[PDB]
This record gives sequence, C-alpha cells and structure tokens, in this order.
Amino acid sequence: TEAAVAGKRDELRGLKENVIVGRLIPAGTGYAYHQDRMRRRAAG
Amino acid sequence: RVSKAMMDNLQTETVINRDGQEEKQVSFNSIYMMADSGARGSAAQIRQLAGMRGLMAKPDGSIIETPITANFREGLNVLQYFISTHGARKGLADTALK
Amino acid sequence: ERMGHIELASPTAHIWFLKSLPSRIGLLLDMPLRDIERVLYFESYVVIEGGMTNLERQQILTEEQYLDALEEFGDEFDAKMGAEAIQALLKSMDLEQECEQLREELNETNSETKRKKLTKRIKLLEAFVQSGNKPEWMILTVLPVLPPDLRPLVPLDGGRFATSDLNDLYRRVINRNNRLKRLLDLAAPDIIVRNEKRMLQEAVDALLDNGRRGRAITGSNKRPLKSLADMIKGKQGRFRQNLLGKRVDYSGRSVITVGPYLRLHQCGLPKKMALELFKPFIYGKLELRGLATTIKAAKKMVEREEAVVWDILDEVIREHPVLLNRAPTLHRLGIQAFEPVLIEGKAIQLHPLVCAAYNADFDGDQMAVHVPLTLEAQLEARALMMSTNNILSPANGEPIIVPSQDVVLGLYYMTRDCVNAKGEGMVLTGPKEAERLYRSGLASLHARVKVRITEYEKDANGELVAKTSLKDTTVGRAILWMIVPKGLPYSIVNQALGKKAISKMLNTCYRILGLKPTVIFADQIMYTGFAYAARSGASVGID
Amino acid sequence: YSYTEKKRIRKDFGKRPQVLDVPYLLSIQLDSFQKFIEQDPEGQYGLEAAFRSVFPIQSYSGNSELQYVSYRLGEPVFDVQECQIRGVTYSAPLRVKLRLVIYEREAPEGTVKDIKEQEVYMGEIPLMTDNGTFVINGTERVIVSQLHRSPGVFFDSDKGKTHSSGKVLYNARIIPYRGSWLDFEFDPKDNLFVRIDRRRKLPATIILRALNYTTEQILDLFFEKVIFEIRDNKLQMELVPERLRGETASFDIEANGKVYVEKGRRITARHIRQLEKDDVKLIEVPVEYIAGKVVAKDYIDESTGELICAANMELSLDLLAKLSQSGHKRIETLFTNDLDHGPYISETLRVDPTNDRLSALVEIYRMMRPGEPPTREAAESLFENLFFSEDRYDLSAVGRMKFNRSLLREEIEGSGILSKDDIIDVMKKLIDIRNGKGEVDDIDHLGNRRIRSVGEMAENQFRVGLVRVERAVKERLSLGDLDTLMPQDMINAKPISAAVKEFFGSSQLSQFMDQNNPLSEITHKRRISALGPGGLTRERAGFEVRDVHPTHYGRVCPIETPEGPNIGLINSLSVYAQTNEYGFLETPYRKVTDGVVTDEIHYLSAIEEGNYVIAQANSNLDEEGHFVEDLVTCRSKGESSLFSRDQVDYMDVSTQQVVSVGASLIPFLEHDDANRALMGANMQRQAVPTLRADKPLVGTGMERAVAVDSGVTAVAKRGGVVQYVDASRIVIKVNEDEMYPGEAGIDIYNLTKYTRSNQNTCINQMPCVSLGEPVERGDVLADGPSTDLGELALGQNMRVAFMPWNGYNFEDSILVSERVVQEDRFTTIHIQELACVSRDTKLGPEEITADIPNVGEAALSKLDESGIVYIGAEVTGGDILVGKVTPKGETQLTPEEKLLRAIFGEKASDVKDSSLRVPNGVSGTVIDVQVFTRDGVEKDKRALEIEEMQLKQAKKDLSEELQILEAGLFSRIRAVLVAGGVEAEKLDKLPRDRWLELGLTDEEKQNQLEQLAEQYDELKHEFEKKLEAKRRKITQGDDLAPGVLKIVKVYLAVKRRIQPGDKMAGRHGNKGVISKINPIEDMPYDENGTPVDIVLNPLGVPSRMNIGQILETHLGMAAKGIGDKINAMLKQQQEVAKLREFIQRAYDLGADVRQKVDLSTFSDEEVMRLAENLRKGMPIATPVFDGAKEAEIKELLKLGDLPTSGQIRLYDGRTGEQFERPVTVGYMYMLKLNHLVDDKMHARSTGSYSLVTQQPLGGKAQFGGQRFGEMEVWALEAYGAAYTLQEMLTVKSDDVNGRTKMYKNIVDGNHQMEPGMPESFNVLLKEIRSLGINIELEDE
RNA sequence: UGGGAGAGGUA
Ligand SMILES: [Mg+2]
Repeated sequence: TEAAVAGKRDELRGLKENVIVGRLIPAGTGYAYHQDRMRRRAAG
Repeated sequence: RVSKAMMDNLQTETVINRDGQEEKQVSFNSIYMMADSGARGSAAQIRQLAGMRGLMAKPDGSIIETPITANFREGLNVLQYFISTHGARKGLADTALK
Repeated sequence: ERMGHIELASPTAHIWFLKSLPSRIGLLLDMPLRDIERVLYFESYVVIEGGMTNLERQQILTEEQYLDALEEFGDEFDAKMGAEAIQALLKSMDLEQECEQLREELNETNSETKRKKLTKRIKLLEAFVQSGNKPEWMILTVLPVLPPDLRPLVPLDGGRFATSDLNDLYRRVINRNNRLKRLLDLAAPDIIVRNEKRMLQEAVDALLDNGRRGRAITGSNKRPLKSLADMIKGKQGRFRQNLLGKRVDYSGRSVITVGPYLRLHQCGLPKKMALELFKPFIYGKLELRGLATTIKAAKKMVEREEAVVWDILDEVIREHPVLLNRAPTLHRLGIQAFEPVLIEGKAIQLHPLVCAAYNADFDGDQMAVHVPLTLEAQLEARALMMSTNNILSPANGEPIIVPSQDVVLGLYYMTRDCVNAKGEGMVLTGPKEAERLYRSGLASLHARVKVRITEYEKDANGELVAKTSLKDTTVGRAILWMIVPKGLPYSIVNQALGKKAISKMLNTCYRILGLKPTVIFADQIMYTGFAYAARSGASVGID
Repeated sequence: YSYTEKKRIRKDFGKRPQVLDVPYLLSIQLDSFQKFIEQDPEGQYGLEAAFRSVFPIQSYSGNSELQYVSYRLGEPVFDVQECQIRGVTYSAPLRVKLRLVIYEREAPEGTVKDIKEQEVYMGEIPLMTDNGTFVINGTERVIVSQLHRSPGVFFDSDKGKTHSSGKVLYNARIIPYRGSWLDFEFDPKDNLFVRIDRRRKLPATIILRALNYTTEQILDLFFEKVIFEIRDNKLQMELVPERLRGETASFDIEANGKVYVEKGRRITARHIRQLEKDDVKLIEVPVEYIAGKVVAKDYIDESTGELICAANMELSLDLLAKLSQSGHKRIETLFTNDLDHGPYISETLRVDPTNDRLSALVEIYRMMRPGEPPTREAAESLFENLFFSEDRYDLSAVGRMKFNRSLLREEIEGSGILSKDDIIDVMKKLIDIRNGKGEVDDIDHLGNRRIRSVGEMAENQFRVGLVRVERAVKERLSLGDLDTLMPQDMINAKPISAAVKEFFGSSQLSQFMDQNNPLSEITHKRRISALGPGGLTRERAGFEVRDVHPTHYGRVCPIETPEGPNIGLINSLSVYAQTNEYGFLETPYRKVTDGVVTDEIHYLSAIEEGNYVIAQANSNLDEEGHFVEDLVTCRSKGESSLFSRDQVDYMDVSTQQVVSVGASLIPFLEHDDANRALMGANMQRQAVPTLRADKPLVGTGMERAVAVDSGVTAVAKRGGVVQYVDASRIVIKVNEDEMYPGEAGIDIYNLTKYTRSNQNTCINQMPCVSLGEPVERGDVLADGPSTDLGELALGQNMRVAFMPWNGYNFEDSILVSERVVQEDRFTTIHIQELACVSRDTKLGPEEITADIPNVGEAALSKLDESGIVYIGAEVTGGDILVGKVTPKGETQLTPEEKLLRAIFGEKASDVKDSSLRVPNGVSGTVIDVQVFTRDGVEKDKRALEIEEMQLKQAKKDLSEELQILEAGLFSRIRAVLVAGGVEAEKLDKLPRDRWLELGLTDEEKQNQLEQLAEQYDELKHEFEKKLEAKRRKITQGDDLAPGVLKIVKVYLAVKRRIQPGDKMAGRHGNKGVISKINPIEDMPYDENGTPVDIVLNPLGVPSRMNIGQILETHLGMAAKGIGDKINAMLKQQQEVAKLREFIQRAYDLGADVRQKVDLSTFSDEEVMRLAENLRKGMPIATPVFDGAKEAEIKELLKLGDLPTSGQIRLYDGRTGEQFERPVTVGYMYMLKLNHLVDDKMHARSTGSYSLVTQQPLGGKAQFGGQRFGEMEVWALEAYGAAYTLQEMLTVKSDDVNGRTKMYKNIVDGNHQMEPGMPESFNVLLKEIRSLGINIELEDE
C-alpha cells in the first residue's frame, strides 16, 4: 500500500531480491557478474 | 555433600595396585570414563545416576521443600516420579517454544 | 498471461487504500474514517460543493438534514452519497492547492499532535505530486480479472469439480454487477438500488481482502474463502511458499546410517535412488556410447535396469558431487557437498565426522539429496561447498569436523595410563615397535614406557628440522604418534585426550600445516578412535 | 491358575498384594455408547433425552402438534466383517413411533379430533463393535473422549496484567453447557462490569435494572445499613460494635459517661471486647462524620412533594441541613470500609448512565445487536431468551451441581436456567472474593474439567439434527394441511442423518484408528484429547494447560503424550481411573478404619481427593494389620508431606494406578528418566507385529490384561472341552453345568485369517489350544497378531551386548547379526489393497477383459480369460493386475446403424487402456480378489467363480449350524423321553435320525412329541429360508457409487525383511536405525561360543539416564540362563522329579514375593508341558514402581550359574582376541517400529508439475520433488554459490523454457545454463495487477 | 495425476 501510493521503484540490489527475481545474487560468485553489469550500465 | 562424596568415590576408587606399593590413581570406571572424556554427558548426569537426584521445581516456579532423595539406581518411588514428571514435561514443552 | 476486466456500474472503493491504517483517504481528504465509512455504507450523505455559506465542503449530512436542505435550497448545492461521492470529492480537490495551504498552516503554531498530523498529510500530498499518480485512481471503476490458468479449474477422481475460491468470488462480483445494471435499467426504487450498490461494494472488498472489511464471506464448507490478498500475504502465501523456497527436481530423500569406512568427502548413495537421480545423465552417456539410438530406447533401457546401465551409472556418478541437505538447516553447514560412492541398500551412509555439523543423530533422521547440473554448479560444490573445505565453523573460528563421543572414548582409553598394567618400564625403538608390542600382546595400552620419538619442528621458512630423544610416555600415545603428521610437537599427544584436547589438536594441526594434512589427520584419528574403542570393550553395568 | 495359565507361569517379583483386579480397559466408550442407545425413560440418557427435550412441538398458533410415544432401534443389514468387506457403514436404522394430535380452534379445548401414529423412519445412527470401534464407510474409526471445561461458575484473576499498577483483577464467569456466556469483572478503577457473550462492557447494575430492580432493592441486597438519628440538634448513631475493626477513629467515639477511644488512635481488638461486654448501642456523633457517606433510600417531603435527596447521593452538610429541616427523623446510610466492605456497587451505580428497566433493556439491545433500532418488545424478548429460556440456555445437571457447590448451596439439583437469585449470588461471591473472604479457582484442576465421551457428543449432534427437523415440522404444521397428512411425509430424514454422519465421519475427534498392534488400539480408545469442537487449539495453548497438575495423580498419565506440538493436549487415561456420573474423573482408594487398611474400596473424585489425606501405595502392612513405621509418607491438599500413622484416612489401591496402559507395560519404569519413558511408551504403539510373536522374558503382568481386553483375540465365552481345532475355526463343546437346556451347547469360533488392518499390516488369528483340551471361561483360544499364549508380544527378545563396535553404532545406531535375518525374526507381512473401479463414461462402459490392445505376453502371462490376475500369482512393479480398457469411439447406436451392423459388422473402438497396474517397488503374491458389481450389470466367469466359492462356503457353514441344531433337538427329545418313561436301549439300537416315529399310547408326552416334531419341521423351514436369504444376498449386487459398474479389489501381501536403514527400538526410549547386517563369523562370541545378536551403544546410558535398559539386560540374561538350564535338563532327559525340584527352586526364590506356586498340585503332564514352555526362557513379571531389585537379580544370576556382575568376557569374532574389559551381555526385548526405509526412500528425476505455479509436485505418492526451503536459500547465500542458487531456482523449478533446454543440453552432453525468469514471479505480477496495483518490469 | 480442509506420526 505504501509503495503503490508513493510510487516507489526497486533497484534490484538485494540477495533476497535476486532470489525472488531469478538472477545471480551479488554474493560470492555472482559479484563479478553484477559489478560488470553495473559498470556496463554506468559506461552507457 | 552427597555429590562431592559421590564424585570422590567414583574418581579415585581404583586403589588396588602393586609394583611400588598400594598406590592410588584415577579410576577406570566406564561411567567416569565417558564423563571425564567429554563424550556423552556431564557431572550433573552422573550425579543423577549415582548420587542424589536433587531439588525439583514445581511448575509455579517455587522449589518444593522436600527433594527427590533416591537416584536412578535405587529406583524412585511413585510420588518422586510424579514430581519428576513436572520438570520433564516442562522442559519438553519449553524446548518446542524456544 | 491475458487478463480481462469487469465494467463496474457504480465505481467502488479499494479496500487496501481504505482499511490498511493509515487509511490514505482519511489522510488525504482530512475526514474521519468513521464518517468516510458512513458515506460508503450509504448511511449518510456528504456534500461536495455548495455556493452558500451554510453548507461547506465535506459536511456529512444525515437523511433528515439532506431532505431539509433539498426543500430549502435544491439548486445551489450538490450532495451525493456512496463511493461515487468520494470519487467526485477526490476529483474536485486540488493537490497542489491543499499542499500549499497546509505548508502555510504548519508555520504559525506547532502543537505536537497538530504538527505530526500536518506533516503526515504534507508527506502524503508531496508523494502524490512527485509520483504523478492521481487521487481518483483509488476508486475502482474497472476491476481486472486473473487469468484462468492462475485461477484454475481442477477436477477430482470422481467426476466432481473442485474449483478455486477466486472463481467463486469473481462469480459473486459479476452477478451483483449484472444485477446492478438490471436495477438501473428497470428504474428500481431508491432503497433497492442503494442496497445493490452496497452489495457490489461488499463483494468487491471481499474479493480484494475477505477478512478485512466486516464479516468474512464463508464458502460452502463453512470456511472463509481465499482472496487475492490471502493468496499473496501470509505463511502459505505466494512469496514465502513459492518465490523464496521452491520445490526442486533431481532430488531424493532417504534415512541416514553410519559409514565409518568412508573418507571425509564421501557419502553412500543407494543404487536405485541414484539411478533415479542421474537419469538424464545416463540417457546422455547411453546415446553417446552408441548403445541406444533414440530417447525412447534409452528410456526403456534404463527402466529395464540392465548391467550396461549400471556400468554407465558407475561411470557417470564418479566425481560428480551431490548436496546432502537436512532440515532444519539452521547454520550454513547443514548443506555440504560429497563425492558419492554407490552402495547396495536404501540408506545414505554419512561420515561420522560431519554429523556434528549436521546436528544429526541416527534415530530415524532423513536427508535430502540435490544434484547440481551445470559445470558452474559442480564447481561451486567442488570449491566452495565440499566437505573437506568447511572444517572450521563460521560462527567462531574452531573446527566443527571434530571427533564426537566414540572416537573421543577410544582416544581417551588409548592415551590414558595405568600404574603397573603389563610390561612397564621397557625401552622401545619407536612408535612402530610400540604398535608391534600391543598387537603381539606382550604389553597393554596403559604401560608407562620410554620410547624414542623423532618429532619434526618448523623452521622459519617451510623447512622441517628434526629432534630425537627419549620421552616418558605410554604405549597408546606412541601408537597415535604414527597418526600425528610431521610438524606437530609431542605435547600435542602426551596428555589424556578429552574432547577439548582433540579440538585443540585439530586446531593446532590446521594453523601449522594447512587443510590437506588436517583432512588426513581427521580421517586417520577417526579410524584409530573407532578401532581402539572396539578393542576396548568399554561397557556399562550395574556394578 | 487356569489351564492356560499352567502352560507357562510368569514369575512375579512384586511384593504388594493387589486387592483390586484391573478393570475392563474399554469401559469408557462402551458404557457411554450403551447409555446413548439403551432406553432409560426416567434418568434420560441419549436418544430418549433428545426426544423428550425437543418433542412435543406445537404450531405457531397451537392447533396441531406431534406427540412422541417411543422408539426402537432396528437390526443392521450387514454384520461387522461384511461391512468392512463391502465398504459400507455398520449402522442400525432408527424407527420412532410418533403420534399426531390435532387441536380444534372452534372448541375451547378440542383435544379429541384426530389420532394418527406410525413408525416414522428417520436417521441411521451407527453402532459400536464389541471392542469399542465404529465402522464408518468401510474404514474403522475411534471417537476420542474430550476433556472440556465443565459448566458452572469459575472465579479467576489475572495475576497482574496491568503492568503500571500491578493490581489483581478478579473476574467471574458463568459457563453454560449450551447458550450464551456471562462474565462479571472488575476494572483498575474498582467498578463491576458485565460482558454478555464476550461483547463490549457495561456497568454491572444495568443487568440488575434489567432484572426489574431499582436503587433501593439493589442497595438493600448488597450492602448492610448503618442508621443515623437526628434528635434535638444532635446526631445519634446506631452502632453495632463489630464495625470499628482495623479503622481509625475520625472522631471521639464516646458513651453517656465513659471514654473509650482517643483522637488519632486505632480501635484495637481489646477495645472491641470492651464494647461488646459493656453492650452500648446509642453513640453520639458530630456533623463532620456525615460528610463522605452516601444515603441508602430516597427521601421525599410530605409537604412539597419533591425528592429532597434520592438514593445513592453524596451526603454533606447542606443536604444534612435540608433533611433536618424537612423532617425525615431517621437517616439510613450505607456502610463503607477499606478492608471488608468496599464501595463497588455504589461506584458502579454512579458510573451507570441508565435510568430504569426499559432504558436498561435498550442499552443491552444496543450492546448485543448493534446498529438495530431498539424497541420495547424486541428488547424484552431478547433479554428473556438469552438467559431465562429453557431452549436457548441449559446446564441442567453438571452446571447446576457446580453452581451450588461453588456458591455453597445445599441442593445438587434444580432448574437448568439462571435466575435472579443465581446472578445475585454470583455477584455477591465475586465481591467477597475481591474483599478477601474466599479463594479463586484454578482452571487445570480436574474438578473443573470433564470427560465428554462418545455417547454425550453423539447425543448433542442428534439434538442439532432434531432442532433442524423440528423447525421444518413447525413450518409445515403452521400452514399446511392437518387432516390427511401422515407424519412420515412431513418429517424428513435428511437433516438428522446428515448431521450424525458428519459427526461420525468427518469430525475432529472421530479419527482414523491406529491399529498396527493391540497396544495402539487400546491406547487410542483410552485417550482424552483436550482439543476438538469447543476446546483449545495449538495456538491458544500455553504452559498452563500443557503441564502436569498435581490432581492428575491416578486419573491421567503424566508419561504418555505425543512429544510434538500436542505435548499436553492429548492426554492418555490411566489404568484404574473410572468416570463419574456427571463426567468427572475418579480413582479407587482403600478406605482405612482406625489404622486397619480395609479391603473395601471407595471411588474419590478430584474435589474429594483434596479434602482427606491419602497414603502412598508403597507403605508396608502387617498382614491386614496396621502400618509399620510411625511417619508414613502421604499427600494432602495437592502437596506431599509426612504424617502420623493414625491421621491417614485413605490408601492408594495399587502402585500401578498412576500410569497408563502403555506406560505400565514398560519394566523398570522407576529407574528410567521420565523423558525416555515417555518416548518408550510412545514408540510401543508403533511396533509392527512380526511373523512369529515371542513373549518378553522381562514383562510386567499387565500383558495378559491387555491381550484379553483388547478385543483382538478369541476368548472362550463358556468353558468346556474343545472338539475340533482348525486353522480357520475352533469348535468347542461346552461343559454340562454351564449349558442351558434350550441351546445345543456348541460354540463355533471363526478366526479372521489375514485381514488387512488400517496401517496396512496383517491380522491373523492362529489357535494355541490343542485338540481335546479342557479350557474354562476366559481363556485365550486364538492368539491375535502380536500375542503368544495370551500375553502381549510386540517384538522379539534377542541377545544384546553393550560395547562400541568399529563405528557402526555411532549415534543410537544398531548393528544386527545375520542370525536375526536368517531365522526370519523381524520379517512382517504388509497386506496392501489395490482397487480398480470401472466407470461409466459418456462414450460407452469400461469393459474388463483380456483383449487389451498394444500389449503382449510379458504383461498378460498372469491374467486369465476374464482379465483378473490369478490368486497366488507373484506380481512385480509394472505388471497388469486387472485388465481394463476404456472405449474411445462410441457404443450406442441407431436403427439405421443396426441394419448396417447386420450388413458390415463392428470396429475396435478400444484404444485408450487404463488397466490397473502395480505401483513401482510393490511386489508380493495376490491373496484375495473381491469383485463387487452392480445389480443390473451381467457378471463374467471370474465373478461367477467367486460367487460359487462363496455359496459353497456359506452352505457348509449353515449345514454345520443345521447339524448342531438337530443334535440339540435330538438331545431335547431324548431328555423328554427319559422324563416320560424309562427307555434306554431301544433309543440307541435304532439310528439317531429316525427318532420321530417311536411312540406309545396317546398322552401328554405324546402331545409334547407332536409339538417337538412341529418344531423340527420349522427348524428345517427357518434353515432353508436363511439359506435362500444368504444366497440372495450374495447373488445380488451392491449399490455402488453413481456411474460405477463393478469394482475389483486386489490384495498384495508383501513380506518385509529388515535391511540397513530400518528403525528399531527397545521399550526404554533407546531407539535406533540398523546401520549394517554384520555376519555371524564377525559377531563377538563369549567363552561358550554363542554369538551376540545385536551390538548396542553404551553411551546412551549416561546422557539419557535410562538405567531400565541395563536392568532389563541383566534380568533377561538371568531368565535365559534358567531357560538354558531347563533346556539342558530336557536334552539330557534327567528326571521328572529333578525338573520339578529345579523349577520349584527357581520359582520360590524372592524375598517377599506376592505369588506362590506349588507343584504338588501339578501332575506329570503339566510339569513336562511347563518345562517345554520354559525351555526358551523363564518369563518374569516386574511390576512398575514395585519391581525386582538388584539383590533378587543377582540371586537369580547365581542360581542360573552365570557371572554375578552381569558381564561376560566377550572374544572378538573378527580377530580372535579378547576384549580388555568385561562386556555386558544379556537379552533385551527389541521392537520393530513402523518407519520402514522402503517407504521412506524416494527419488525423482522429472515427473509431473503443478498447474498454478508450474513447479514440481510434492510427495512420494505423487512422485514429488524435495522442497528447497528458505533456510537452504540462506545457506546457499552464506556459501556464495550464486550459480547453484540460480540453477536451483530456475532450471530445476518453475521455468518451462529453461528446464526444457536444460534437459536437452544434459542429454546432448553439454552441461550449460540457459536461464530465464521463473513463472511464480509472473504469477505474483498478475496477482498484484489483479488486485489493481500497476507493477511492471521497467526496462533499463 | 495436479487443488483445499481435518486428524495422526517422524526428525
Ligand atoms: Mg535425530
């Protein structure tokens, strides 16, 4: 209710978030892939 | 006092020795062995087996005045077992909650 | 993936943005929730706009007051009753004008309750303006429909149907909406059409959240129906039952027994259970080796359980780690990867050392076996989750792969010493001659004897210097010196070894040597602990 | 001893002489359901109570009513075993005679108008079997008794809920048996409140104003009056001296000329005695003492006519002045203290905003039904029908008894509704509780909880169905026709039958019977579950109701309860605990008389136990004299203390009365810990009955009582001589003195062989008696599933060593020898019923035939020509059992297609095959095929073969019945012939069947001969019509489900040997799992050479504190030592006299044992049979809490020529060497639990998937995948295995494209990952969007 | 085949 009224968005930066969505978590082995994706989003 | 006398008579009962004189050493009793090794149990469990059972508590928190004097070798009577069932069911109920 | 929509005749209010406190409609319109509920329940009129100074904005009139005002003015004011009145009120209000007026109102005086209510309303109004939503969108005019394979229609075994509760709730909303359309076309009386509008509001609010507004609408078997908010929220909701924790293919389950002949990184899977686990891998190796042309031929060759299928399974399961999970997985050592070894039976033979990490005794326990498929997943299970890697507990830096109760009893009975047992006071050429003396029977495990010990100390670099002297030992400590690796001192071994002492032995061996000497030391100390506890005969009795 | 007791006498080590026999252990359910059925017209129980509490019922006017006459229960159509085979409810139809009386409205009382009565068939109530069970829809159910709070009144107080104050808030409550509640309570401001039906609060005087009371009557009922008198401008105070106790003198209380109290001085007790011995009454008082007191009654002036000061107003100086100049010369004033008389009703009257009775009723209406516009008649009817109506409020026996005991009244009976005096006394007692006189009630006291058994719950559900039917009958009688309307056309049998079938089939207490062994049956019937309809939950249950209350001593076992979340809610009934008339729990006690422990026995409830002082059962007696010691141990007022030997008033009846059945089958219970005894008593209810049951060498003596009264064996009704012993039946000839002359005197005990139970085990009854053996009344003739000669035998007792063995017994694990698997000791029978139903589809019926297309000889090698597997054919997984094929084309035709069928012919139209196959892993031989069909469908050759075999067996059974009936009638004609004349030789020189044509001259004995011939003709006549009825019943088809032609049921009997993984347990909580089967050459052997059968772990003794397993080990070693000595004497065949001498020496061994066996009565055959039965070990009865001691155990060990320490020198069988310490060896009675690794092991590669989320299913029965829960997701996050977490959430789960590409890639060798978004997230997105909240995946 | 309740049990 609070998120729908305030019009929030999720930036997908949590381990529980990437468990729910279905990606590699930024914890351990997936950290290299997530920082590569972050620098790809920053450089472009 | 009963637990201390029990622990003394279980730790150093092996005294029948030879080749120097009548000497004393730690006992080779298996109950004391599986207690002193840290394998399974502790001195509280050995006290309930051989010494005195101790003071058991009511479910209202207050300690009952007369204690369970018999151990698990001489065998409890009926009222001491019914007193012990209070703490046993309380501990089993507490474990599920935690 | 396709939704529908129901075109509601009277626009009803969303129950989430009305009943989830703070109500957001009372916080936006600055009206009490009881008065808003009286308007929505068609009990009392509310006035939207009025040109006269007698009737202001949001003055909740009764039926008698509205019948007085209708014959008094009748032309200047417009007062409506129900959720359509609240929709018109949220339409006629002005977000930036009310935000500016409350920003001026906050500045003169600051009582505590008034400033908190005003800053709550200002945060709410600024949230609407910065998000770009409109306040009329809280009033549901068009209601969407879940897809019919997400509210499915599943049968039973006896021809009768067992639908979901969402189909029942959608049937209620559609029937009352169609009846409201029929009553608005039939020119019904005011009491009947008002009750039907109230029924549609109750049905829509029940479908959005059954147990929220009033009495929960029960089904046919006297149980309250499951709404959309009950599908998502709760212990058996969508999130905590399917999104976080899912059911998982390529998975088994069996009782666990003891295998003490294993190494630290092995577990005994049964033949039939692992054949059922590794079945597409057996399909791939069968079609690769040319023993099956098609997938149906490979399926039937596995289902007939041939000797070439067992040989291919023995080749597939070699060096392919599986995860042994046991619920409840409290800490992270409740999942470990083991290189499986095929045994004949029906029970997963664990190692005795890892059952202090699993907190598992063999009184009827059960463990799940999950199979990593991809090469990345096999490398996680080989480099991160292998049972020879996580020796130390992550809670405190102490080894959890520790001897427990049986190895401990055996090692205590070994390194304890009697006074005049058998063959006291000899001199021995070393640990091998001490082991030879015990297994020949000329000396017990408790003879205080002088042995020659060649211990290896550590240099400043990785070299190992040696010293050799005579130590006043027992025969049991001189048997364990065959087991203790090169790099540890003799004061590691030269006392009676309780559980804390063996924990300090494994910790010292870790910090000095690394991981691989620590793994082989744990396996060898478990073997000798089990063997000499068997040779002891440490029995309990009534004497 | 009985003649089946002299076969094997269990040596009893007990010392207490038991005075009371153990009662029938299934007495609670049998007595309650017998009271529910049987006709009690005065003390109304069950159906008569329900009929007389509903009927008669008039119309809304009153011109028509139904009078109840009587009722009678019909006969059941099928028997018990026939209902269990056919799969239908075992019930008796209820027929009730109901009379219709019409009242005339033209006459003033027109009663004699129309009398119409008939038997309105309504309801089919189920019946109980002779062992306490119901048969509902084929299965067997047990309705558990319920321990609910008894009706009455319960004062209680939350011990400091207000954390700011800390005060104690006392609250009353009036709990009825049926109706709305009533709760009186206090607030922190000390005002009395009322919450009717747990609604909002009201001031408590508003219900008194609803009871037509003003302030005058309320104050006169509650508070007592002090009087103030105004005389010549001074105040005269009437003063009784017992009121200045504990208070401070505000003024100088003086006398006419005597000074008693001073200013600022407490009026002490010596001053009170001074006042009552001078006896002064009139005491003067100044004006400032009146300011503070309130006025009792109103005061209206006679001249003006208006209220000067009304009731309950604050009196002050100006109101005192107004009253004195008005002229009310006598002032009545309330009494108010701070110690004994608190002003609660006055403060509640000042808070109360009502005016009078109609305003009080309007406010009660506004509380109860809010939002309704109240009026006078609706408020009056509401407040009348909440409490003071005979139909919407009822306690009526137990609530009225508890009401008059908690309010200290006299009569234990009275009305069933509340009253003005009842509510007033509850408020008075609560005020006294608040003041201090009295003490509040505990809720877990067993005088407040009550057993609501099967008959009471079924009577309540029958009354609910009767309420629905009487509503419908009132609706019919108030409007419909009266003259030509019979009552059975009005009274519908649907609501009563629907309600009683719902309770008996799908309630929370009518649960599936756990009957995997006789102990589990008997402990499921002696069960008191505190849950159910109208009880607790597992959320609303704290440590108050779960823990043991001290009033459970004797009534409820403390060491028998499930160890999960039902840890105090499911409590088991004790041994001797009976049930009161009202429903409370009562125990036997030995009443003492002047120190003499008299054999008379009193039953004392839980309220009467707390009054007297009761001795412990372990007090010594001087051969029915007095006590021995002076300070006997006793218990009183819930606590245990010491007392003198003359103050005791009661003694315990036995030392077994504290425990349940399952906790009194454990030997050496007093040495075990209570937790391990709890787990042992819980695991004894899961022991699978093995192939050959074997007795325990160390028992209790309770095993015989359990095996007899479990209703599972075949005890002899009447004693006699057995005539024919078979494996299927036992024919016994009765003795002469126990035979009535009416019957023949032959009992035929049929034995159920290999009947499937509820938990898929077998039930077979092997006979133990031999041919030609005199057995008396009450002897076990046929041993049940787990019995051995009338003793309960749940497991096998095998040789057990206590030593760690090479790691294979690490943590509770068990290493089993190869002798246990070679001798087939622990291999049981698991009968499993598979069922193949034949539907009636919309394209044609499903035919059962062997013309199965697209299948070969490898599946049809076992089927016959009818499509049903042969009895005895060993099948495996995947083999076709019943050949069934569904039509895929059509079957119905038109006459155009009829003529074209005569032209051309038919087609196949049998494409889709749905034959019944064996589930994978299941094997075993078919033992029974039962083919039920419908009346109308023509049968097949296999079905006709089944009916032919059943007809031959039924014909043989009824021919045996006809033979014993003609034998009985021939005995009767022989008896009357010898009674008439003296004829001996001429009767038996001629065949027995030709005994009818004999005669003499015509007389009265000739008339007896003709009527006996008439009885001969009608016996044959009833025989042949019974044959016709049995033939008709087996020929006709059962009425099955709609759309079902025929049903085939195939029974497979698997045989389950033990393997690594199978669970095992003892009786002392020492469970385990078999880790290895270790060969006989590797097992440790002793000096004699006998290998150990099971190597246990000795480390489970200190950490669990169960010494009972070691004492059972020592006692079993001594028992088998005596048994091997008797076996050696029998192998050498020494002497019968030497055998008798050694057996008597072994039996007369204890110090002060209870039993005494003398072999002088025993003949030669009895001693030889006893030695033959004791060659496998001498059984020992060790009672609970009064068992054998270490001195008797060591004396037995020294008799049997064994080491007295209990430990032998075991040699290692693997390497030949000797173990360095002596190892405890001895026989332990090991069970085999029902947790089998064949049923626990499960695996899944890829199977079926769910429909909403498209993730794999869950369960071994539906080929499910293991759940990767939230804890395991956190464990993978802690590891950092992000790739393993991704491939366990996407491609092993709900993502169809990813999992299909993963399957193809794994088959094609390339282990690569093609991920995607799961579909549960899309389910979540669509559900939030269907809630109406726009959530989208914003790209970039 | 798949879904939902109720009861029992194992860790
Ligand atoms: Mg366990």
